[PDB]
Order: sequence, then C-alpha cells, then structure tokens
Amino acid sequence: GTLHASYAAQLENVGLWEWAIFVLLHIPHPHIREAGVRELLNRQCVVRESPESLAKENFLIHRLCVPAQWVHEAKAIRSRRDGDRHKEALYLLKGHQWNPCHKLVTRHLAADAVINENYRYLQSFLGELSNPEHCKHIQDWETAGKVYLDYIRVIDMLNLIQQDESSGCELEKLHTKVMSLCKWVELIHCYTAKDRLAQSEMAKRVANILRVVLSLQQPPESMSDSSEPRVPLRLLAPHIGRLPMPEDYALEELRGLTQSYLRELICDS
Amino acid sequence: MVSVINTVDTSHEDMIHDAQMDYYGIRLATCSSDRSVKIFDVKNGGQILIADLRGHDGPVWQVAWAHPMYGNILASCSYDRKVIIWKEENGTWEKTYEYTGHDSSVNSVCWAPHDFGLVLACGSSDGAISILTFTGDGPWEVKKISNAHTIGCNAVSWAPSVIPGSLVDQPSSQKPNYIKRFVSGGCDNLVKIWREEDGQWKEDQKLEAHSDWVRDVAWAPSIGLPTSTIASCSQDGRVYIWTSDDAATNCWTPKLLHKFNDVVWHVSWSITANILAVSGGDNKVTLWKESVDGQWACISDVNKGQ
Amino acid sequence: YSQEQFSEAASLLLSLMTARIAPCSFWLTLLLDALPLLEQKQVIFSAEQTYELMRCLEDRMAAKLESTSPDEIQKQDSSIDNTKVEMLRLALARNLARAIVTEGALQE
Amino acid sequence: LRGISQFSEVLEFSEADEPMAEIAIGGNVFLFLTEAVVGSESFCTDEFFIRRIHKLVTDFPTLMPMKVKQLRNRAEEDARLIQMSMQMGNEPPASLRRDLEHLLLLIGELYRKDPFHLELALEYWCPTEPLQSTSLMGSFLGVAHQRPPQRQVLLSKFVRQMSDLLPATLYLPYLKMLRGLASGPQCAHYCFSLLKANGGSSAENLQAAGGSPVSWDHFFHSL
Amino acid sequence: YWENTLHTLKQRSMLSLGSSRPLVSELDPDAPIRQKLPLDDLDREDDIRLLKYLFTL
Amino acid sequence: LDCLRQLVVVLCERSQLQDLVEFPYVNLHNEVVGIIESRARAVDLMTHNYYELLYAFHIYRHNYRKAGSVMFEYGMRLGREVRTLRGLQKQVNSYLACLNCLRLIRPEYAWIVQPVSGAVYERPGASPKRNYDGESSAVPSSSQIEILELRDLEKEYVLAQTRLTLAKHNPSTAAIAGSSAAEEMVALLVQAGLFDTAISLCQTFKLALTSVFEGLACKCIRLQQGGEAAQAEAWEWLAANQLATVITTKESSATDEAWRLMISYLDKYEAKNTLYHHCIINKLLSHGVPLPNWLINRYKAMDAAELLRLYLKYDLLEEAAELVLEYVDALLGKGHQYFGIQAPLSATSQLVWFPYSAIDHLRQALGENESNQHNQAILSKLQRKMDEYFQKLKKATDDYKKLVQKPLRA
Amino acid sequence: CWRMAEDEQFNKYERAIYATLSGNLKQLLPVCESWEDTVWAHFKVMVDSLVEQEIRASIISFNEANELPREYLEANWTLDSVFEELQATDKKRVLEENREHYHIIQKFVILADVD
Repeated sequence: GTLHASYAAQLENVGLWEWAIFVLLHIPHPHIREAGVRELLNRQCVVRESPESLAKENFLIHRLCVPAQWVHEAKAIRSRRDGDRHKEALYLLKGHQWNPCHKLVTRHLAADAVINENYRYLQSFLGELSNPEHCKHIQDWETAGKVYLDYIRVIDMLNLIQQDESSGCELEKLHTKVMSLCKWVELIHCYTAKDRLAQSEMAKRVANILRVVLSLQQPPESMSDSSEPRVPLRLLAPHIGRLPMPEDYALEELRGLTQSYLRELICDS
Repeated sequence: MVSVINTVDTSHEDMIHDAQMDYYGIRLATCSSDRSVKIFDVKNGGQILIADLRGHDGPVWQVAWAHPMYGNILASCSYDRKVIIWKEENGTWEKTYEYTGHDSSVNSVCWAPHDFGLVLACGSSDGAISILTFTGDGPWEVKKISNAHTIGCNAVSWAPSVIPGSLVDQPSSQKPNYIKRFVSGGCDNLVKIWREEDGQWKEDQKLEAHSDWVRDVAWAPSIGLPTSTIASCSQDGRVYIWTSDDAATNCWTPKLLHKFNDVVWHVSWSITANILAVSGGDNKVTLWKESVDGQWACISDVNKGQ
Repeated sequence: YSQEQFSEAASLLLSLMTARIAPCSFWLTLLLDALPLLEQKQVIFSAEQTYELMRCLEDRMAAKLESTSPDEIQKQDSSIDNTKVEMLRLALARNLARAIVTEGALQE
Repeated sequence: LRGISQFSEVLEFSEADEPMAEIAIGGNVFLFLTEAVVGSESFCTDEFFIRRIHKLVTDFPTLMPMKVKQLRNRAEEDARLIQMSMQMGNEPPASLRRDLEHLLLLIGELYRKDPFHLELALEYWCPTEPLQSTSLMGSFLGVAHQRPPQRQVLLSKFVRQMSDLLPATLYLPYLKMLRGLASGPQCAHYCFSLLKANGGSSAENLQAAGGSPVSWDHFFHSL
Repeated sequence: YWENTLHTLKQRSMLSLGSSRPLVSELDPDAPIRQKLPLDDLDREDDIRLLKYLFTL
Repeated sequence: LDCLRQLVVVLCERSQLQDLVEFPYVNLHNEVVGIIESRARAVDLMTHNYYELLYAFHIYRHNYRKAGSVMFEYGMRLGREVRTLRGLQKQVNSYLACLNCLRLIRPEYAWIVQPVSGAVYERPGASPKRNYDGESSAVPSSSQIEILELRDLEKEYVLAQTRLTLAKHNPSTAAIAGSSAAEEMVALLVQAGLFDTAISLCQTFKLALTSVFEGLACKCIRLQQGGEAAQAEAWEWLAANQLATVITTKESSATDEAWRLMISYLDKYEAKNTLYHHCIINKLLSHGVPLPNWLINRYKAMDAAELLRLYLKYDLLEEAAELVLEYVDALLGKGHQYFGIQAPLSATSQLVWFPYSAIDHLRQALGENESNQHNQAILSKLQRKMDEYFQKLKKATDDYKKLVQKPLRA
Repeated sequence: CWRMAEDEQFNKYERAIYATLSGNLKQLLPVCESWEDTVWAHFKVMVDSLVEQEIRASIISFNEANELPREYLEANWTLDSVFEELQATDKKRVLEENREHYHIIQKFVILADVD
C-alpha cells in the first residue's frame, strides 16, 4: 500500500496522474483500490475539454478499463464546485446518477428554462431521464420531472397542430393530457421565487392551451356572424380554479368566466 | 528537496492560527486573532483575496473545508465559543449557520468523510465534543458528548469512511460497512477514539502515552492500506504514531516518532498518508516519512528563513 | 374652519404639513383634523393635495418603524392608533376617487 | 460632400469625400489648423471664426467615424513600431505620421480659451446625472428628459474611446486635449467626474497594475 | 412527559443563574411549535425514540 | 356596430359626453368600451380626454375595477409617451384615481390585470411585422398576464410621485425622471439633495440606503470645502428635507445643519451591521476630510477594529496609533465605556477580540519610515503600552488558572 | 392529521404516524425503507382513499369547508398502479428486493395473474 501510494503521488506531482491511476489499479484490496482511484479522479479530472484531457480520458477508459461513469461523476463534482449547474446535470446524466440529476434539473434548471422558453434544453435532460429503465429508480419522478416533460410535450403537440390541419383524434389526446397537467402543475414543489414564477407561467399557458383546444373541438355548424368562439364554460371552470395563478390573472380569468357565463345565460333566454 | 512554491501575504492584523487549502488546492482559507477568516484564490503563484469573513467576537483557532460535493462550505471555530458555517453562493460568502452550544473556547473543527453527509465534529475547552449534522431539511442536528475530556478537548479528527482492508475481503455484493469514527485529544493527556453505535457516541478506545496535554490529533487517510494510523502531539514534546492492523481487535500500538525539545502544536497528514508534517514551539515545521522497515525519518527541516 | 372657509383651511393645513414645521408627534392629529374636510360632499382636496397627505401619512408610519426597538411592540397603545390610521386611509382613498372624477370631468 | 451625401440628389460625388479627406490628412491639416489658424492672435477676435472652426473640428469625428478609427489603428501601429525600434536601440523611422496626435492637440488648443463665453466645449461632454441646482426658479417650460443630441453622444464617445488602452505616445496629447476641454465651470466638473470614474474599478486586487493611467488615483499616487 | 424540560424550567424559577439555552415555557405538545423554542436535548431524544417505536407498532 | 361606432365618434366630437355616459347600452356595453378604448389607444394623450371619459363611464355604472384598470393604463402610457411636467402630474392623478377605485372594492377583488411589460400591443391596424423573408411572424401566443395587487400599485404611485417631486424641483430633469427605474431615481434624488424622498423610495422598494448616505456625505464635504455660494444653495436642499426641528438661530452654518441631518438619519435608520457609519467614514477619508469627533466616538463604541482598518487603508498612522493606545487603555480598564467594552480585562470577563493583525500592520507601517523621529516616538509609546497589556493579560490568565485550580468543595 | 403530516416542524416519524392515519402517501413514503413497507404504505393509503370516497358518496351533508387534497379524493387506484409505482421508486433497496423470486410470486398472487 505504501509503495503504490508513494509512486502514485510522485506521478501525480509530475502531472502523469493518468499513470498514477494505473499504479493504484495494482492494489490487491478492491475497496482501497476503488477509493484511491475515485479520490485521484475527483482531484485531477478537468471539466474543460482540451485535446490532452480527452487523450487522458481515452487512456483511462480504453487502456485501463476504468468505468466511464467514474470519470463523469468526478466531472459532475468539479462542475458543482465551479457553479456550472448545466455541466453538473450533463455529467450526472452521463454518470448514470439519475436521482441527483433529476433533483438538480427540477430545483435549478427547470424554472430558468421555462421562464426563458428554452423547452428543447429542458427536454434533452428530461427526455433521457424518461426512459422506462431510469424512471423506476427516480424518486418523485411523477410529481416533478414528468410534469415538466408532459408540459413540453403539450407545447410541442400544439405547435404541430398549428402547422398541420390536424385530425380530431390528436385534439382529444391533447385535451386528455392538458386536463391531467392542470392537476399536476399544482403539485410542483416551489422552493424559490423563480419556481413560483415558472409555475404561474406554466399555469397561464396551460389554461390558454385548454381554451384553444376547447374552441377547436367545435364542429363548424354555429357560424352566426358576430360572436367570438363559444368555449364551453362547464369543462373550463373546474380546471382554471385549481391552477396556481397570480391573484391579478386569476381575477381576470374569473371576470372572463363570469362575463362569458352571463353571455351563455343571455343567449339561452 | 522541498522548495517554497508561493508566499501568501494574508493581510491579517494579528497572529494566524490556521491555514487550510480546499480539496482542489486552488483556495486558501486562513484564520487569525484579528477575529476574521480570509479566503484567497491561489493560482499560478498569484493570490487574490476573495473574502473577508467576519462574525467571530474573538480569535479564530481553526478552519475546515467541507467536501466539494456539498459546494464551497467552510467551518470556523473560535475562542468566542462559536462554530460558524460559511457558504459561497453565486460568488458571495455568507454565514449560513452559527452554533453557540459550547460554554468555552472551541479549539478544533473537522468535517466527516462525505459518505456520511455534512457532519462536523467540534472540540471545546468545556471538555465536550459536539457533532453537528445537516440533513438538507430543517435545522442542524446536534449531538453533544459531555465530559469527552477532563479540563478541555483540544483537537478532533475524523476516521476514513471505509475501514482498511474492507475492499480486499468482500465477495462482490456487500456494501462497505461505513463506521462513523473520530479521534480526539485533550487536557487530560488522553487520545480517545469515538464510535457511533445505535445513534449514540461511545468512547471506543483510550490511548495512553502522553504525559501532558494532547495538542493535536490527525487520523491518516486510508488509501488501500489494511492498517488504521493516527498521529498525536503534546505539550510534553512527544509525537506518537498509533497503529491498528485489525479493526475487530480494537488494539492500538503506540510508536514514539520523536521527542522535540519544546511543545508540539500541530500534526497533519499528507492526502496520500505517506508524509506527516509536525509543527513545534521552536517555529519549525518538520516533515516525517515512514521507511520500508517501519522507521520514521525526518525528510525536511524547513527553517523559516525570513 | 369655524368660519366655513373650507378651501382656504384645507390649503393652510396642507401647507403646515408640507412645510415640516409641525412636530412629528403632532402629524396624526393634523391628519385627523383633515378627516372632516376629506369626507365632505364637495371635493375640497385636489388629487395632488390628497397625494401629499398620503405621503405625509406614509412618512409618519415610516418614522414610527424606525423609533420602536423590537422589545416594545407589546403594550395596548398600538391598537387605537392603528384604527385611526385605517380610517384616514379609507377617507383619503374615497376623496382621491372623488377628486379624480371631478377633476377629470372639468378637463373634458 | 459627406454632409450633402446624406441627401439623395447628389450621387456623382458621394464616394469622393473619403479620398479627399485622406489627401487633406496627408497634408498635415490638423497641425496647420493648430499653428496657423488657432495659433493666430486674430483667431480669437471674431466669435464666428471660433464657431466655424469648432464646427469643422466637430464635424470630422461625427460625419467620418471610420476615418477616426483608421487614425487610431495607425497610431497604435506607430506606437508598436517606436517601442520595437527603442528595444532594438534604433531611432524611430522618420516616415511615421502624427495625424491623431495633431487632432488631439488641435482640440486642446481650440478650447484653451473661451473669450466670448460660448461654452462650445460642452458638445464633448454628456451629463450622466441631472445637476440638482434648485436656484433658478424662473422659466415656466417644464421639459423633462431630452436625450442628449446624437452629435453630443458621438463627441463624448470620441473622448472616452481616446482614453481606452492609451498608448504611451498619445498620453501627453490626450492630457493636453482634456486640459483644453476642461476650460469652463461645467466642462471642468465633467472632466473631474471622468477622471474620478476611471479610478474606481480595482481596489481589491493589488497584484494587477490594470488602472487607467489617466485617473486621479494614478496622478496623486505618482506624486 | 418531558421530565428534563420540566426540571430545567423549575430550576430557572428558583435560581437566576446566567446563560442557559432558551427552552419552551409551556408543557403542552404544541409549545415547541408555537414558541419555536427547543426542548431539553434528552427529552427530544426520548421523543424521537418513542415516535419511531409508535410508528413500528 | 358601425352605427354604434359612428354614434360614439359624433358624440365625442360634439362634446356631448353626458349622453354617452347615461345611455343603457343593453348587450352593446363591451363594444362601446372596445370602441372608446381603441380610440383612447389611437389618439394623443394630451389633446383628447378619452381615458377620463372611460373612467367617468365606468364610475357611473359602479364598475370601479375597470375604472381603476383604465386609469392605470392611462398612467402607464403617460409615463411612456408624455415625459413633461404636465404628463407626470396627470400620471400621479391617474394612479391616485386608480388607488381610490380599488379601495372602494372589497380587498378580495382589489387587483388589476396587465399584459407583462414587453407584450407588444400591436396597434390595431399595424401591418403584420414581417421577418426579413416577408413571412408574417407568428404572434407570440403567450401574452403573460401579470396580476397587480393594491401594494404594487402603491409602489408605482410612490414612484410616479417621486418622479413628479424631482421634476417640480428641476423642470429640466422631467425627461430623464420619466424613464428612471427606482434605483436610478434614488441616484437622481440624491444628486438633487431630496434625501427624505430618496429614503421613502428606498423603504418602499426595499433598496439599500447606502447611496443616500454616500451622497449626503458628499454634499457635507462639498459644503465644508465650498464658498458662500455653496452655503446659499445649501439652504434650498436642506429646507426640502424634514428637519423636524429647524430653529433658525442666527448662529448655525448650513454645514452644521447638514451634519445634524446626517446624525438624525443615522439615529432613525440603524443598520444591523455598521455599513452606514463605515460608508460615511470611508467616503470622508477618501476626500481627505478630518473625521468629526462625534462620528469617531459612536464608531469606537460599535466597531473599533473596523475603524483601525479604515485609518490604515488611508495611511492615517497617527490617528490609528492614538486609537490603538486608547483601545489598549480601554482593555486595561481606562475609558472602556467609550469602546462599548462591557467589562475590562479580568480573570472572569468575556474575551474581547484584539485586532492584533491590524496593530502589527500599524507597527510595520510606523517602522518602514526609520527617518521620522515622530513615528519612532509613537511606535515606542505603542510598544510600551502593548507590553503593559501583555503583562496584565498574563496576570489575568494566571489568576484565571488559579480560579480554575481551587478545588470544587461545594 | 393531514396538516400535521405536512408540517416540517414535526419529527419524520410523527409525520408518518399522522400520514398513515390520514391517507397521506407522500409523507408516509420517506420512513418506508423495505419493499414490504413500501407495498404496505401504497395498499394502506389505497384502502383509506377508497373508504373515504364511499363515505362521501353516501353522506348527503358534507360541509365543503374541510378539503383534503383532490389528488387523494380522485385517486384512480388499480392493483397494477401500485406495482408500477414500486418499479418507478428511487430507493435502490426496494428495486433490488422487487427482483427477488418470492416478491415476484407475491406480486402475481396479489394481481391474481397466474399466466
């Protein structure tokens, strides 16, 4: 143990730390070997992709047979120290650390991605986490990570329906998913003022999507020229009242619902 | 040949008590009688002061960096009976926690292995040791070992999370048995090993070889060795190395490393557990290494020239 | 005020408050004395004048928050003053609504 | 020609403005304006002489900003050539053009005296804060917030641009320019504020000598 | 229930001796929550043990 | 609808605004509001009173919520489009009218709905914004809706009122003040010398008062360096701040009243950390002005170690040495009350933090100048006092050790 | 009991006791460490939810003023959904135990799926 540790420390000081890993891999004891290799990776692994860093990583993975997971774990820990939450999430994903990745994405990346409308960026992480083999290992996937993914999928399906003259079957699938999202957006745990802002923007967008879907599900047989599309209030009101909206917007929505309900009562007399 | 790589002007207004590098060796924390903790970025032979942390009402004795997986966290302890937890968020340092559960000077702080979470041991001149645990949810949890040392506890140091040899004897499917242990030194001339059992701290071992106050204790990092090693130093001018070859026998053997002509204040292991630094009242830092025959030799006497 | 010259009285009162010649301790009483003029059927205080009164009420509230060490928010004189303040807020809001309507009707 | 080319009806000579300006700069125009025109004892006797040369000097950076950028890049090249010749122990080449140095000296000498109190140096300054002077309660034209004229924004950008990474060859000409532009009560206060703003950006890292050489901290620390 | 907290409260009523950690002033189960004050550390450990066993039962 | 548009236009042109308000508009109410809103959106805010008409129209029908929304939209557009003293006065009046309308509503419904700042109100009839390729840019299908509560409208009202107070004090600033954020407005009020209005604005927006204290310190410095003209100009901005006790005794200079104002603000606005005192001292020292004894004595009682670092930062070695001599005398028991030290150096007293590193920097800075017999006399006086302290500390530590070594027989 | 289970000022086991008693699965799961504990928590809350639904359907005079969460009241329980949630867990121990031959047998015996 002294010979392996002393020569590995000499190689670390000379900057040949990839060969210090090779020296540590000769340690007979598996737990001591594993601890020493991970400790050296956590010290010397660089997050910046230089041709030299990539040559050293290729040497460890392909010649030394070191698990690529441990190199990615060390890069995730280093990215956390540097404050780069994006690279931390990327390396936790590549490192097969699904639970830490999901907690980081939901607490720190999801709100900033929703507020900036960068849905493709949030979908790259949540899409890979959504695999049926990974989801089983993720704590609280259904209450957080899935809600953001299902929200992105509802936006993507609405953008597709705006570009193609779509069949009524895709509109019913969109309606059922939007109605499910209205229930799950309330259950998002908000820790920061940004998370509340993102939850309120999701709630506002989901309510507007629900109105558009309910307006498009109508057969074209009520064209009396001069009234806005008749949104059925009985299907809309139970879902708008459950959405975590800002007080000003909830009051505008309730004023719109009360004015449209008064118009339904004036047209049925 | 040991060579000076860099000289840091700390701009402290009074005596510096401790100086700790972060896990990556890119940041230096220092603490002083001036009641401040200073943090420097140390890169390419430059230093930049990045924080002046104020919150102690007396001399700050020790600083300790937490493991980087929990972010940039620093503990400090002081004569003012406080332990302060500092954290960097978005490039700003703040006081995230203050512990005032000691009745006298808190002389030493040491973070546990990261496998155990955010756990801090604190040794005090009230003779107690406090274990502070942060679970991520709610307030810091506190376990106090009352009367850990008679007169006072001077130093605390955590054992490695994995027992020596446990990676060699495991057939491919049992998780390493993580045992929370630390060593303490006190004004009762004792070195004591503590173990957590059933959520309570017990005195596991009592190590008797010093004839005056134990000033410092350092548990050696276990990199692939089958042995546990502790260093201790004392007011009696002695440094002992304690070895245990079997974690089941609980048998600790003292070896006298050296007898200095003055008090020995500090002992610190290299990260590779192959060099021991020893700091005396003679203003010298000596470096010691074990030879293949198990003999300890002084490999550097760094005279403070200038 | 006794001679029923309400417009001139209102202007003087406002001047006394804005000239900062009044002791801070007397500001509540002065505001309370404005209360009957604020609740008159005829708009005596303009929208601008009402904003000024509102500012004075806020300045006081701010001054009270700076003078009260956290250890004396517990004895029985905070409830009457709070009621007076609420009454004043309501009166100021009502006058402001009336003044905007009247001033706006004259500008059309 | 550059002024007229902003208006659609004279296309035939629109490209002839830049080559004529390069020929004029090649003829030492700024040096001649400094020594022969502004240096004449009789230049300061007629207000309209000052207004017309003021306009000529201020129209150059406002109408031809790409030529000002070329003169700067050339002065930075010439400064590198002088530094390289000095390191080799050689005399600097006699073919070096001082066009930008002469423009800075021209601005410095033109504004050195204001005998008619015209305050024409104010076009180089942009107020960053509204002066709370409560003491002229006496003209009933409330106009909050005119944006400074586009001309004054370009000239104040010129003064700031000329300070950024200043070569050792332009140090003295730039200080002489600022001295000319600091003639008058408001001009002096804006120059004071500029030199104060240049010092404030680095109190916590004593190992990088990255302060602007044109700052109050540098002047008094040097003394 | 809360024998150590009760003991410390009774002792504070009898001796004005300085600087002991502020503890709950009332012995109803809501007192720690309502007052945001801790129990004695022994009573808190005894309650954590008891609650774990009640959950197991 | 076309006849209704014609009726609304002709009645507005004929100034017959009463008939337009009194008409029942059975089922046409939303269309009338839409027509008058569209015209109020199309027309210049200073020439025609369509917002005041919409407000009268909603007040008459007891629709206080829509009346408040219209007057708030009017106030916002006036702030954007009409950056004149008269525009700011109308903006303050429209926000006041909005606040009054919402106070007549039950608190549960006292909220206005706004499209977020950056929602392009496409002017109805603007040609679709074509991209470079001539395609109609798809309308961004999320007008994010912001709900404004009465407290947020009170902040916007205070902000418009502070813009109007600045524009009344200096009519040239009206154009700048109209666009200023709350932070920029604090800087402009501080330049004008309207410190109470700046403090009120900092309290409403929860901004740091640091810029107010720096600016007041800068005005006090300029007054102390300024001739008779600066003293005359100072009465104008001093009168604009609530000195609750201006007794104009014929003997107070404008500089003395500016310092009394500073003392009154430090007393009214205590920060938990010495930040405001530090900021003032650091500003005074940056201008080479001698520190007032009252400020030194207050700061000695709060943080003498930070004061010593400030004197060292500005090379004030004599004052730094006198402060250390007095602080050491205070620790020894002479004048301990002047430094906030509850108990002097005894075996049983709490450990006072001794700023040893700053005192060692002072000893180094006094020692680097071997030529100055004065610095050596100070350094020898300081050393002799440090030795007296270390001897008394050793004795107090030995007497503490003896107190700890008497056996517990009780 | 539901509100007491959500209040983080209470101990995790006190929260879990009131969570078991009120049907709050989210506050019960953090103390369930084994497969058997996790299955018990889902089935216990399923039975409590279905019982609460039948009581509310039968009693014409429920005052709306005391809302339990809609997610608990409108829960569409199936035997399969419990074992799907057990496969979606982040708890490594439960995922390992869910592959044991007897726990696979017990799952299929519960589902009544012999095939």
